[PDB]
Amino acid sequence: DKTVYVVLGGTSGIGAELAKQLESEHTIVHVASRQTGLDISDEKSVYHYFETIGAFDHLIVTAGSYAPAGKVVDVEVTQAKYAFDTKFWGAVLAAKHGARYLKQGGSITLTSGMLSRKVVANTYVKAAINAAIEATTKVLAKELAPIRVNAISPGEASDIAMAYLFAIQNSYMTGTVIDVDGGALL
Amino acid sequence: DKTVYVVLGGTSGIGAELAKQLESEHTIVHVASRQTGLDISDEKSVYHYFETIGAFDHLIVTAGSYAPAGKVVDVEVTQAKYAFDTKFWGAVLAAKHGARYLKQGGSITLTSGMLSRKVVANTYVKAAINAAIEATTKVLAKELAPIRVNAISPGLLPVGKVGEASDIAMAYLFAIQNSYMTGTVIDVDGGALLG
Amino acid sequence: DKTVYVVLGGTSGIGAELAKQLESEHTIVHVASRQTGLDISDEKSVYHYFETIGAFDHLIVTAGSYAPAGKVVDVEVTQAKYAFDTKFWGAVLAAKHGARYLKQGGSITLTSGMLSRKVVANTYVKAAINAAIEATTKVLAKELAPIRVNAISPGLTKRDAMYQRTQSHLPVGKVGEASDIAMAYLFAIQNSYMTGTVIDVDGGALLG
Amino acid sequence: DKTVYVVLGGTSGIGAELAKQLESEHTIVHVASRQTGLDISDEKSVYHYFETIGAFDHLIVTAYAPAGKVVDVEVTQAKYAFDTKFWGAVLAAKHGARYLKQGGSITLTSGMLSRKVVANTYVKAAINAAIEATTKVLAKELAPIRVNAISPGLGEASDIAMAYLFAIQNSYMTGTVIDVDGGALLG
Repeated sequence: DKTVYVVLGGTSGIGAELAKQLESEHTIVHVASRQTGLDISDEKSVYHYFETIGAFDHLIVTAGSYAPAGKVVDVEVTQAKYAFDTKFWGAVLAAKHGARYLKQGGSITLTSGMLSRKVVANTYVKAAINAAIEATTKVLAKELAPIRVNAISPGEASDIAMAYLFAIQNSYMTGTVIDVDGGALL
Repeated sequence: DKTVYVVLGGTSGIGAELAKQLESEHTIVHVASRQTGLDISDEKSVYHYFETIGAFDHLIVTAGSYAPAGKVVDVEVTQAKYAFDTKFWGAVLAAKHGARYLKQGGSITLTSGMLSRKVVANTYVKAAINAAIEATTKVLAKELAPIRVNAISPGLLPVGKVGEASDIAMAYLFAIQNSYMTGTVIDVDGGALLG
Repeated sequence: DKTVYVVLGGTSGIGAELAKQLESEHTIVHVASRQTGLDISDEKSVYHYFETIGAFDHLIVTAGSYAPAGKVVDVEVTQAKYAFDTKFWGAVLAAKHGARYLKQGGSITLTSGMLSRKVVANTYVKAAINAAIEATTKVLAKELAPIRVNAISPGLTKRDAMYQRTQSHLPVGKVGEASDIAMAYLFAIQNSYMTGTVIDVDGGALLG
Repeated sequence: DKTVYVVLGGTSGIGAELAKQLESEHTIVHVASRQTGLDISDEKSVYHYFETIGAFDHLIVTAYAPAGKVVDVEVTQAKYAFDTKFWGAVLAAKHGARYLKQGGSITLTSGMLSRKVVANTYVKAAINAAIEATTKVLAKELAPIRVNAISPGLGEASDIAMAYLFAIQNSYMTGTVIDVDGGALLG
């Protein structure tokens, strides 16, 4: 049939841009988010979503933009956990319930961020989330093989989107994190 | 004029061995854990605990031992989150509320684990927790300067033995005594990371 | 005008595959190696080459592939230094003398390899070289901005039983195809927001 | 009966400080370098040196590099720095290993620049990256001989020395790189 893509968080930002570049006559591109009635942080909602989608080829997760900023000593832990619930656990749930529907040659592309490795004050929540995502990405790449699992690590929306396509298209890549940060890590 | 230590999870395992070694004519060593009525995953408890301790010199967190093993697709997420609450958020809470009482020249030493970097099937909860601790360790180190913050990353082999508690404890003592070290992660894994 | 590519080591292997994919009617693809009279380990030979080419857009270095296998205690140091001279110092010489000729929006893409981080007995020369390449990539990326500098880090790429032995252990289930690796170069070349990065394409070998 | 230490680069700086801390009634501490006539970048010279030492327990290598942009630095100078620090370490490990007693170790020196990206420092960065990668292969090949690296920043010499001592004393540590950079890696 057609190659089916699922872009969670793909209603806006990078997600939307990627969805646009994926739209063709030979593909089906599902996008979902809080806007479309998917709470990626809620397991039953995530399970529901993938039940309505069925078998597809490539899963992309970009959801999770908010996080409380400030020093560890100041930042409210409840807000921090709420940040974790969406960007980290959201990805975990997505992989957990999406995986069984991936067709042969399928892939999962998660999203971390440079803050996983660039040490910046005020950003422990984002750094912790991203570091966890990158560790989980590699365990998944191992457990789910031959299903490929990679992460894009952002620092133009089209240049970021290009990295996802590359993850989706390269059949020899798995368990890797691709930095697209315009040299912020330097 | 004694140097004061707090070891969270210092009632057993690495913490207990480290607490013994820290005991001396010039030190006071407070140990706390579930056994002593401290729930490190609860902010109220942790906030109150440090209230009773007052100003001290070195904080060491070794607590949070359990995590549900298994594939990502199999592991119950609530259990995963619960493990996160204790080891990771426990360390965050300890640092968040412990930092205020640290005397000048003091330090915080956290515990991660080799699984943060050694990719092993069925260990995504520990891998994620440890990776998170190490990233947070470095942020803390930057924000708390001149207070030093480091992490010890224990392993279970090239060395031909399994790690003794005193070998791990030695790493903590090194972090505590070396005042030119902050924001580092000290591996003591018997070479397991070499795979 | 036409976009100009220089692929050092592009007369065979990964480089040859990449040169074929870059080949088109609106591009100019220069390939060179020992076969074409370029000794990338010899500074005056590298200087000569870029004088003949002049201004161009993208430099890709895949040159140098041999290194003595074995333990540190056994490997003849003189052979190690020779391998270093080609793959590492060759890349340094290519960037040093090629840089001034890169047009606006140009880039440099070097080649390391998984052995920079996958710890494998008997491979210290390759590991050392690749670790050196990747550290140098990032310093370059910083000194040459806005010229972009990145590095591709391939795993095993396509006796028959050795391939079967590998495939079985690789998460992807197959051994690298030359074009799988070349795709990564094309991505580094086309992505104007990527610099200072190392791109792993190793079929999951780094996972252990 | 005593424990024997060899510190290449031990006549000054970190090496000298470490040698001071290792000296005691129950140890023997050999120090060597250019100052004592040892040329660590010369294979024959390193080989012969260990002949004079014989069996021992712990080798420590703490043994300049041209600063400048990659486009500016003279490559023969860059190669000369590599000869002394990287290949010097390789030669020390290569010819000193067979002499190491049971429970012995090798501790090399890299530096934060292997991982802190700084303009004008490509030679040091490349050297320290090479060291840290070679360190881990060695730790794997030489097991159960332990092999670690100390990575200093641009600090107090005794604090750096403490890191070496820690590497030497911990029997459960091999293939690791210990940062004692005073927070410089944090940026």
